[PDB]
Amino acid sequence: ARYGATSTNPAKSASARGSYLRVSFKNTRETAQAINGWELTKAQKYLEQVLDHQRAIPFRRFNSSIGRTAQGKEFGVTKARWPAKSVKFVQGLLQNAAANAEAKGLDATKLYVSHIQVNQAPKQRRRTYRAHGRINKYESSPSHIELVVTEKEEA
Amino acid sequence: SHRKYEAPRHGHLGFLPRKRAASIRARVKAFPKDDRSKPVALTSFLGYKAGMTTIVRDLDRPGSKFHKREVVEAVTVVDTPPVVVVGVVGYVETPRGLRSLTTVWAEHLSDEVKRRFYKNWYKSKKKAFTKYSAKYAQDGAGIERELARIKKYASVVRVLVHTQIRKTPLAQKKAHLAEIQLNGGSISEKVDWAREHFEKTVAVDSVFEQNEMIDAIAVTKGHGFEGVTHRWGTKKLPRKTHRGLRKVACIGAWHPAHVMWSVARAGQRGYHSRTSINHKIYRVGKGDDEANGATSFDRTKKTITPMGGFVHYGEIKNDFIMVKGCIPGNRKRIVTLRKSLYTNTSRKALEEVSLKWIDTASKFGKGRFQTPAEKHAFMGTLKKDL
RNA sequence: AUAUUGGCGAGAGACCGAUAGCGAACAAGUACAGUGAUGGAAAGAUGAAAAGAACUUUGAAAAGAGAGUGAAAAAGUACGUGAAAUUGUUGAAAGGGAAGGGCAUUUGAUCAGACAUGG
RNA sequence: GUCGAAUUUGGGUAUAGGGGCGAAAGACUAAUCGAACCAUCUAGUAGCUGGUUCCUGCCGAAGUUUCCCUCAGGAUAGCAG
RNA sequence: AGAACUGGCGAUGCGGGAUGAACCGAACGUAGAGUUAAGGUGCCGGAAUACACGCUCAUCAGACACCACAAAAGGUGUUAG
RNA sequence: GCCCUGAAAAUGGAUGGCGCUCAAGCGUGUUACCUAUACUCUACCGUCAGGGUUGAUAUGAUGCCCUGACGAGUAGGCAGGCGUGGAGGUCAGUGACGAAGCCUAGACCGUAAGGUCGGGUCGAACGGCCUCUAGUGCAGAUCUUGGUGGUAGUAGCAAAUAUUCAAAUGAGAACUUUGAAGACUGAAGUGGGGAAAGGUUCCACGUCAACAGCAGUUGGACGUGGGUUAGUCGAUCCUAAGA
RNA sequence: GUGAACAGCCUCUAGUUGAUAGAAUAAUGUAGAUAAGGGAAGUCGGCAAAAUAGAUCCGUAACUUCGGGAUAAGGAUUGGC
RNA sequence: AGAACUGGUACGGACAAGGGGAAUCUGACUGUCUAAUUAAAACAUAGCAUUGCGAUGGUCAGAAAGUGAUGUUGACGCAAU
RNA sequence: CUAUCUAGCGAAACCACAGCCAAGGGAACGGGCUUGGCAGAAUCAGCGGGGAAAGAAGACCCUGUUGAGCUUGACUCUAGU
RNA sequence: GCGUUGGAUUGUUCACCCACUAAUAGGGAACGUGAGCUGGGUUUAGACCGUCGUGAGACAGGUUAGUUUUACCCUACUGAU
RNA sequence: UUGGCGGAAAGGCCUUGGGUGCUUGCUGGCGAAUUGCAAUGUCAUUUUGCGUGGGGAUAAAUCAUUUGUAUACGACUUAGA
Ligand SMILES: [Mg+2]
Repeated sequence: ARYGATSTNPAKSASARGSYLRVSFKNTRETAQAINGWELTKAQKYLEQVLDHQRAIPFRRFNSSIGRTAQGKEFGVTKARWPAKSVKFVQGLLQNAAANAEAKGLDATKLYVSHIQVNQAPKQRRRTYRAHGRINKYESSPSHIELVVTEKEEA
Repeated sequence: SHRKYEAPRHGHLGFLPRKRAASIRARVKAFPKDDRSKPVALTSFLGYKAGMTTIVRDLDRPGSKFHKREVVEAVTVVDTPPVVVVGVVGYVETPRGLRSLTTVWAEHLSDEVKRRFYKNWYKSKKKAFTKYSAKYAQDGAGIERELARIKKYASVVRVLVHTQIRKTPLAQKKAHLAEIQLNGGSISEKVDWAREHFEKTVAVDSVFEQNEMIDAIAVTKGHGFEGVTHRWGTKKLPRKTHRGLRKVACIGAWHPAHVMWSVARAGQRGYHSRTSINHKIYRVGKGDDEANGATSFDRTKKTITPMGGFVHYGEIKNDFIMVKGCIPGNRKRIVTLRKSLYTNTSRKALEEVSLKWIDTASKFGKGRFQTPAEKHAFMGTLKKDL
């Protein structure tokens, strides 16, 4: 408990977390935003296709030097990619949430992702050896991911 | 600081920037001065460049070591089926330039052209000029009005024509559409000619004739990203140079403190627009003619098509223009053949040619025979046959 | 009677308060380095009490979501408070080769000072 | 380049810092050499370089004199509180 | 580069000289109203595209102290003597 | 006198710019107009000066009151104050019904150093006044120690010929095991043993958080165990340079 | 096995197939090749490259410390049966 | 070693494997050194020459010594250039 | 084989604040100031003009009442003899 | 507006000859241009000589050998979305 | 509503014929206050979301796949009911 800022009816909502996960903070940020406010199954379906290389994740912030793809066109963008490890972890969290929702008997068909937020876990430090007898840091930038699914309210 | 020796700059700054052309169909940017005293006629034509071959002819040029003597010249052949007229566009003069006021189109358009208006034909509903057509319903007015508007205002008049690309070996089904200025006389006469030709066909032999000098307009063959050396013809640096030697060593003096628009740099080479002038017509082919490729000296029955077929193109089954020398663009590419913006009197330009012989051996290797008939005569019987 | 930065036993301080105070408040002359003489750190704080999360559910698992314990989990053996740099998300706003500042006012937001006179 | 000897090389042993060792380059003596490494004397001295931490109020300079192994420094008088 | 007297800059903002340590004006608590300095008043820009007598036409005119240079020498250009 | 010739330099460019020709140019005259932290008059802050006033009569005599003048400032001198650790004294000061601390384009006082309040968070101590005392106030010192950015998902992860099909196992297989294929080291070995050195890395079972700069079910890794058998092989004895 | 051979090249025994991977094939590179005609004109300088090369038989200058120079130079030859 | 036959005249067919000549400066040669910018014409060298010394000695070591190197030596030797 | 594009993995240098010019003046060569030219999101590969780019408080020079290595009929000594 | 060259000797700029040619003008851009090259000359440390000096060393005298680092950032420029 | 004219960016202009409101050309009958002596007192035109009733119309582009006239990646150019 204690997620970031949410403004959603907790009674119509369910949520999931993952902490100290060894995936790229920057890549997974980019992909969390890719499905933000999405209806869960659209999200689910799309992420499955990004694995299949049929659509992609737009890279909007952590993105300089990244190649260009025709697949960014959809999202008005030139620079997108296919972050498998990120997609994969986000899927696990979506899956969990979805489980938690069923347990609360929320309507699977009304569910959209109402909150999704990656921030930065503590780094994991390894060493690289460099020319002239030096050492440099070779680190991991792990992620904390949290998200929330909620029932869309009706007319 | 005063460059030690002097040399001319590499490359022409009048052909910048050296980028990819906007369209693959290079634009006609000038049509000939109009002489409104003579029959309404097209001022250019559209074709597909098919390949090159070789000619022999006597030269006619008093005072040349080669007068009254055979010379042998490269030619290029461009596949030139008839062009169909499907619209007229009228232009007015303004203090801001020529401007189009309307376009009036033909009642019926073929799929070939209609296809040019779509990116996904297979799955479109092909609604292209379907409401426009109905403008013909009414005994005329809507159409007849706009024709009248072009007569009243309108200062220059172009027809819209397209290629019949299906009459051509090309895989491409989408035809090429273009405006061509009508130079024959009188604005009113122009639009009538145009009206009368809607949906009708126009052949090259009504535009161009033997001995004529004509211009070619075409996008040049692409080559992708080039280095400085081949892109600009900059000089190789010595073998000894560190970090590579296809460069220019000095990109600039210290001031102006900015690399300047005139130094040579790597980037795109090819796929540029070129208007190439002064290409003499050496043949106007008839497609119905089974002796296309023959001469009053070489009496044999043969078509212009090489043994084996034009490499990377196929056969020539239509009217065609044969032009001396060479032309920008590559095989398969659309070319606009434009008439001269001027009255050349060159002597070279006035000469009337007559071919004596047209090469027809295979261009797919060192071909030794002009016709299947000649080959069999030479080789005698094989193990296939009979 | 005098000396006494050592040793043993004691009483103290207008001394320092974990980057301070001895190098060491801790398995510190340790871990580690160096052939060697030598060099030599970092490192304290869940809670009154482990009551350290039974059980259910999702997951290959780590874990998540519930539940439960507790005065508190805005204390979960990453633990008291938990600043700054720097970061994610949310909300508002501006942005034709920097941004920031001064005097002034428009506009938006926000906050006031009133206080009492017969019914 | 040399490649059967003024050859190459293991281990053992000896030479120690104004000392060694040098078919001699001031070379080599544990990534150190025109004097090794370690600790202490040692917080070495510095007319030179850098920095020197809250606010407001009042007054407010000098780059000149004389003397100095004085000339990027002092003392002396002046100006200032 | 080096002296004399004074005034400055340095230690000092402000108004003018587009700009600018040193020129011109003028030295400074926080403000209101008025008036000026040096400098300006076609438009940029606050302020007469004001008034008056001349002079000047440059196929390289000219346009304001310090100040951002010009000379000898020539002209049947035009002016007045 | 004005004008013209005399009058040649390097990126494109400067009466400040536009542009101006009975001028918006040059000489001269006359009015009006614009505008500085300057001048004039007034309010307020402070500084300095002069003067009055506890004579009995509530609350500051280093006070209250009246009057005139003045205000630039580096180096630097002096003054009056703001703030911190601790000390004597005092408010019989605040506090678990919430101390201290922290956060807050919320509020109020002060020219300022600062002080005060609300709200949030928090959990055990703390403050005002008169004094005493200093290890007492940071932006800088290529300052010290720690922590963090942009750089950047970037440079890169290209020497040593080379891999492929299938099955098995597994949550998961480009990378494990088995099979098949294709190849390499080519006995001057990528074979089989040792010396120095390491010290358990050997073998088995289990097994992946970390480590093996992709991966991992694999390992020289992690956990738990097992293992080195001498009259004859060495040391041991001998002597060598030398100690 | 080839061959003068403990060379190079290919093999048997034994051992490996381990040194991120996928898709492309722009410039510029790093490493490996080739170029018509000319032939050092390039350049401080033939730097870099190229050319020669094993064996058999012929032949072999100046000079010389009489040992050399000398594989001097210059030529023919070379498989299979 | 010889001969006949044979081929797109090829045949040390891959691998392997000296370019040559005429001179000038310089060091005789083989050898040596600046580990990590200098391999050289620098150092060495054999050869030549000079110097000291007959041991109660020459040259060198040590604070000193019943101390030490040459010396298990003796001028065809040791030491110094 | 790289570069390039993709999955996984993921450093460093450097950083007052920043990043379009012309002229002017100015510590006499401006990204900033003054006057003009101008000026439109977000970007990819290349590039070597500029950032008087970046790497060790300048190797050269001078100053300092700062050294050290080395030499000598400088000054003052000393083992030895 | 447009051209202004090919060579011999020299590290050279310069100089000087040969030769072609329409002509073989002169200059600037941090004496343009080294994260563009090269490294021949200068100007560290090796070394020979001549002059100088008792010597260590010195020479604006000759001679030989002597490590050329980084772009992935901004801007500019080339091209590309 | 009858005719016409206007393409420089015409997008507006002139015209014919009636209908309808108003008519301050002129003569009457009413009304206005207290909004308290000024202060807030005439509504303009842009977009954009919704609301009703009528007329209307009934597509493509992108990804993926594919061509190679194209290409570093994007991009380009082809093909597919
Ligand atoms: Mg004057």
